[PDB]
Order: sequence, then C-alpha cells, then structure tokens
Amino acid sequence: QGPSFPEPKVVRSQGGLLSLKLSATPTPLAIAGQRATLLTYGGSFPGPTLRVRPRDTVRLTLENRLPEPTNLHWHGLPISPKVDDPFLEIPPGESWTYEFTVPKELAGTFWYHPHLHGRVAPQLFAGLLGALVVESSLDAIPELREAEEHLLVLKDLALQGGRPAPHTPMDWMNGKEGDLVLVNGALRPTLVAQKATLRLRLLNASNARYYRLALQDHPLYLIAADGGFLEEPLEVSELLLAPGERAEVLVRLRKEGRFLLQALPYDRGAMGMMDMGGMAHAMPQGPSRPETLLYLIAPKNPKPLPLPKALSPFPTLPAPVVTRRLVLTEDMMAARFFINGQVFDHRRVDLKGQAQTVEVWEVENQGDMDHPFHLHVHPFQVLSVGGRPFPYRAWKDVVNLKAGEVARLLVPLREKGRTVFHCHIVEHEDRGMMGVLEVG
Ligand SMILES: [Cu+2]
Ligand SMILES: [Cu+2]
Repeated sequence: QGPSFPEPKVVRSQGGLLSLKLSATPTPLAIAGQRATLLTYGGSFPGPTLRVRPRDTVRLTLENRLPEPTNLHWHGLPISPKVDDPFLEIPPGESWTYEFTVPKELAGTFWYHPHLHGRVAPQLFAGLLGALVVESSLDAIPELREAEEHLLVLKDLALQGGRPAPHTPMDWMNGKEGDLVLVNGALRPTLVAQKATLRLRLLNASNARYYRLALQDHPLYLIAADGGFLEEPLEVSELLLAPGERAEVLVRLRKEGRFLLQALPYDRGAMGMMDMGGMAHAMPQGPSRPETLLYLIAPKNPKPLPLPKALSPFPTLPAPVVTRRLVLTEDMMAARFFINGQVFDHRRVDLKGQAQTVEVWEVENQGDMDHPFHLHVHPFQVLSVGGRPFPYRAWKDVVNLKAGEVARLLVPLREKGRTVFHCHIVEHEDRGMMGVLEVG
C-alpha cells in the first residue's frame, strides 16, 4: 500500500515460536540494474528479517546449499555459546537447527551471518546476512508507536562477471569495500515518508566500510545502540556506524522537501599502494568519498511527534572482579593481525573467566587502522575511550577503536562455555585477530 521502499521480507514469531527453515544457496538476482549470482539466505539479499518478542522460542534450521562449509553467528544475542557456536561447521548439503529462547529484557536490532573461521569475509561479502529484531514493550508508548518504522541494512558490494568480486591481496590487509553502496540491497532508493516522525533501525553489515551517517538539514535522535535502548534520546548531528554496529534513531521531519541521507567522508586508516610520485603523505588511502545512501521525501505539512522523555534505565552493574588487557597489533604487509601478539588458534584458550562475575576489559588499539572490537555472547558497557567518558549508557557488542585508542569495557559474564572475541573488519578476523574466552 502506498509508496514502496525496498526492505527485507519479515518473518514473525507466532504463539511464542519462530520456526523457519533457511537455506544458504547461490541465487541469481536483480541488483542495481544488473543480474548477479550472490550467496543468500532464503533466496534474498539481504536475508529475511526475523522478528520476535522476549521469551519467544527460535528454531532456525540452516540448510547448507553452498559449495563450502558454513555456520551462523547470532550477532549480539546473549544466548548460550553452545547454540551460538563459533566452532561448528555445517558441511555442504547438511543442516543444523539452532534453538534458543529470547532473553526477557532484550530489545533492539541484531543480525545473523556466517562465522566459519577462514571463510567469513568471502561469505559475508557474497550476500549471507540478515537482521533480527526483538520487539519491546517500549514500542507501545505513543511517541514510538506512531513513528514510521523502517529497517536500513547498510551493505556495499562489488561485482565482477556477475558474481561477487574476489578478494585481492589488498582486501586482506584493508578489508574489502565495494563500489556499489546499497541500502536493503538497493542503490539509492527513495523513502517517501507517510509520517513526520521516523524510527530507523540501522545495521552496518559491510565487511569493512564505515558509514559516517548524516541527514541533510536534520539531526538524528539516537534511542538504541547495538544491544538495547539508551536511557533517553540523545541528539546527534551525525552518527558513525562501524562494521557490525547497529543503532536506532528517530528522525523528526520539520519541513517538506527531499533530503539526502549520506555517508560523509571518513578516514579509517586504510593503506594504499604507491608507484608514480608527486604528492605529500600518499601512502594512506585517506577519507572515503561521500556517498548518497537514500533520498528521504517528507510528507506534506509535516508535524512530528514529541520525543519520548525517557526510554530504558540501564541496570547498575556490580563492581568488577578482574581487569584484562587486550592489545591489538598488525603487520600490514603480511596482512596478519594479532591480539596480545598472537594469531587465532581454535585449540588455544586465551582468557578464562567466571560465570556470574563482572570484568573490566581494556582493549588497546596499537595499530594504525580503526579496528571494531566484537565480543560474542556477552554484551558489555563501554565506560570510556581514550580516558574520556562514553556519551551514553546502553548495551553494546561492538566498539570502534581508532589508532591508539584504549577502551575500558564492563563485561558481565553470563552463559558458561567457550566463545570468541575478534575484530569485525571480517578480513582481519580471517587473518588473525580473534581469541578465545572460556567462561566457567
Ligand atoms: Cu557479527
Ligand atoms: Cu581489524
């Protein structure tokens, strides 16, 4: 009804159960005016949005129809690492059923993607990703109920011969970015708003591209981070979304018009090649070029809703029992990446922690690139970066660290089991930057 906007098909729980068979399969599709064969969940790029409520049961059978093994990571979900198992391998032609219960106080936008070490970056870049939305009671307050809601999956692509472009040697060093900067698998779609207040769920599902988001003539009001609501809306002029991060923002359309949502220039420290000469500092790639993501058309005579005065109080965490230091380093020319001087070894446990305790993790980026740090299974609170306070209180599962930045994180250890932490520039994970945490 009314104007269409590209958005993944939604699959909803019914009677407390979301039961779904999802095939990972190569799929010819229409894409930015051409046809390409991608790897997809459920025959679509992005994959289908799963939409659940807390205490729902999820029963997702993944049927591997790919030529190579794969698995699923339930990114940001605080469930058992025996369900969200980073070490599982589903061979071609086999299936695996993931079953879990949605935690009672969970809310926000999460996502699913492959996590078979060594093959994450080609599989994710080929199109294997989808969103998971956990509805909240908070969605019923009038200031959010009457907002027009949309999911925006930010994911870039590059095609060669009608297939995902292969990884180059430079891609393993820098992470791969594509020339097609897509929203919900579409190139610069137009959203004709029917309400004056929008609620946009934002997902950066790219391998390595950063999105410094800004909407022409409008601030964004951040109401949720990766893993849940803020305590109250926070107004920002722009919003940096690193790979793997999610956010939810309210947009208040004051005037009629057509407004661009852009990804403004951002220099994440990627390295170029050099062979000609006549420049300054031209080893680095420098800032990205600005990109238009979508066009936003405001409704006639727009009268936006008032902002909610409060959202979700953040639980006070107990005092920590242990301080950890994790130093990120790089060897760019070998494209190898380390945590505390070591590359990932699936047979090696790097940190041993206690269930039902809180730890502080000091993650230090001693490299020259931005590295976005991700911890499976255990959402954390970012206390500070570079010795200065984080601007809001909310659950996060990815924290971006610029060169030289140290983040201090409060990490409550929940479920027992063996899980991983890694850079979410997925090429870096494939090339070393992952370690193993065991909780007992
Ligand atoms: Cu992820
Ligand atoms: Cu990295």
